[PDB]
Amino acid sequence: MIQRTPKIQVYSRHPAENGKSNFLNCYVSGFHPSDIEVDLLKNGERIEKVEHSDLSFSKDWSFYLLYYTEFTPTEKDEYACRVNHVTLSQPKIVKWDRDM
Amino acid sequence: GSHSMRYFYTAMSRPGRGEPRFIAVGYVDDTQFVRFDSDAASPRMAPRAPWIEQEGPEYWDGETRNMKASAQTYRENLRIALRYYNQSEAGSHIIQVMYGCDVGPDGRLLRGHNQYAYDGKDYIALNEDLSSWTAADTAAQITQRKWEAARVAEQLRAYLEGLCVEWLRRYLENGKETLQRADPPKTHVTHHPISDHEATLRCWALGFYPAEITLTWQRDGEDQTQDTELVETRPAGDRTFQKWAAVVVPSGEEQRYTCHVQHEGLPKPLTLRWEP
Amino acid sequence: ASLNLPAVSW
Amino acid sequence: DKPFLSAWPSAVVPQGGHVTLRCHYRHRFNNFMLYKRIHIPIFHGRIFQESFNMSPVTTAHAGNYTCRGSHPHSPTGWSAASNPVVIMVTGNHRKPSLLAHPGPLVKSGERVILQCWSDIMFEHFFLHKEGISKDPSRLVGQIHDGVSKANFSIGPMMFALAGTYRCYGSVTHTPYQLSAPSDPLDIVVTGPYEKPSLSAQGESVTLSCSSRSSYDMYHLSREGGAHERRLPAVRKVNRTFQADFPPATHGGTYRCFGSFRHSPYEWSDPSDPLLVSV
Ligand SMILES: *[C@@H]1O[C@H](CO)[C@@H](O)[C@H](O)[C@H]1NC(C)=O
Ligand SMILES: *[C@@H]1O[C@H](CO)[C@@H](O)[C@H](O)[C@H]1NC(C)=O
Ligand SMILES: *[C@@H]1O[C@H](CO)[C@@H](O)[C@H](O)[C@H]1NC(C)=O
Repeated sequence: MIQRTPKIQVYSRHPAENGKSNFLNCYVSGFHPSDIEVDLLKNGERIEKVEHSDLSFSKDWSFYLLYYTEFTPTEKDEYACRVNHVTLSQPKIVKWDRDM
Repeated sequence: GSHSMRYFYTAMSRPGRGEPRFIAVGYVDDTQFVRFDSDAASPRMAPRAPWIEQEGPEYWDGETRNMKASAQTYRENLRIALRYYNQSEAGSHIIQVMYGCDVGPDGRLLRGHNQYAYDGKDYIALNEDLSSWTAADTAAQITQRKWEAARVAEQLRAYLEGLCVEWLRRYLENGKETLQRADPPKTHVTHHPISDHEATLRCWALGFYPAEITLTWQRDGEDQTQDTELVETRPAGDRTFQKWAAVVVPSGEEQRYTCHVQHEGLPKPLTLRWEP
Repeated sequence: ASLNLPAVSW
Repeated sequence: DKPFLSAWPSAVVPQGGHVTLRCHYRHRFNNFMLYKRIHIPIFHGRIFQESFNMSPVTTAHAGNYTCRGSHPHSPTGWSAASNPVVIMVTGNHRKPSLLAHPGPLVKSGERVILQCWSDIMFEHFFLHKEGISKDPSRLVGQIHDGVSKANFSIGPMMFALAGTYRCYGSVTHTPYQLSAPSDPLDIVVTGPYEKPSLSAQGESVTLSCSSRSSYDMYHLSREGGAHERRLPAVRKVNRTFQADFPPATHGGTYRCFGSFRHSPYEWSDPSDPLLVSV
């Protein structure tokens, strides 16, 4: 039927300062159907203890979810979000950028 | 000022991958306050905002009873939809339901909602009169005929004009300090070169509640709606929201651009510019 | 508080 | 780290039928081993690649299964034990009987007893709604006056509980087999669809069942009778939907019900009763 691929944003809860604890967020939205795999990565490696919000959806019926984990950003560590969905043949990786 | 309550149901068939699943969440404005998941270890309506915990055991009993009944109903509606659409029992399908009420600042009902979808497409919806249906296809026209015979609209209207508004008013008082106090955005503008001849100006709005906001760029006073990149408003994770808008500007023309913000927590609209 | 939906089928 | 084990089309399956076990794990119908001891696999560790197809089903297929999915890059090489799936193989002898108390027409929101009974002294009875994936409900058989019987409660009644039920007796030599299925019992829910009107309507007097609701079918029943008559609803020019049921008619008390096509187990509330004379 009508399958919609997820939009992805990776970002911090608060402005990022190196050495200061924070939350790393991966917001996935606009997708259908609802099954989705989201992991937060540190230098390509899956971070454990990631939580996510309860499945909900927007007025156009597409689904959205927030995945998040506590972390302390450093200069040498690269963070990213990895998302797989029926519409994607391989997971999509979106790097975290301080500016956007 | 104005407020809404909404419930959102998702019922999913997943043959061979799991049991038919029913999940429901409830919101006041942009704040989720309850959840139910048929896949959870102990399925029950459960609190997701601290102010709902002042409801007592009888409340949670009745909410759980409602959710278990709807889970039973929508598991079977998935089977019925398969036959309406001549679809295979091997495929995965989804029903979604939404309903709720909108009230104005005086607390009076402004509109009620009840909509249904199958596989992400409108199926049937209660009209704004709260007494008639709009069916999207021939299958939903069967459903419409059944729901007319069962006077479903009358029961939706009774809820939407009564208990929906009464409970929303109650929650708004129980969680007043978070539900009725707007958190204004914190705003700033960043600059990042894209070459020796162009750069990005990005206007940020952070930590605001509720989620509705207008964030625009102007050039010499006129709005750059065509050349503005807006991200979807996104949750911070702490019940606030974030958004940014960016424009690509020629080198040395930064002073021509201004960012403009309007939000419930901002008593006057805001103008921002970038300076090095 | 949720609505105890009319137990009706599609 | 638990796979999802499932039986298809049904875990309750007759001898000579077919059932397939699949073990969904790591977003695949993975390679798996089956267990019945969760620390030692069956079939000498046979690793099923995609699906165990038991066909034709034999009584040797009856049992309580779990699976573990292949996890090559893991400490133990395998997953935790899945959810269990009990394959119940139904038999060909000693069929019990199934009947509803007070009857198979059940008002929306109310309860009904599905009584499974036999002259055979079954230790247990099982109740299974045709086509559901849940384990058959089990009750001890109670002996009284040369019959063994169990009272299954169904309700509060709504459309998902309506339809065809079977019951079964236990089998003495294994908990995973059942007797031959009872003859089917159809449970019909009445309501919440609005009741029709029933009334005596070159003219001939008929019992007419009518409504402004667009029922497809009307059902006419007489108190103390057994045969329900059914007629298609006809669109009249008044915008009503009506069926006209015709010296051979029994006098007595009648009621009628509307229903929708292909939903034969959901009827409206009953019309008010109508006394028919002569
Ligand atoms: C099947 O086995 C599981 C444990 O593996 C047990 O919990 C369950 O009750 C069993 N079911 C039946 C019907 O024997
Ligand atoms: C089952 O119910 C019937 C009537 O519904 C009653 O006569 C019988 O005694 C009951 N038996 C048990 C074991 O409850
Ligand atoms: C529909 O036609 C019947 C004729 O049998 C009549 O009795 C009935 O009043 C009509 N409906 C209405 C709403 O008048």
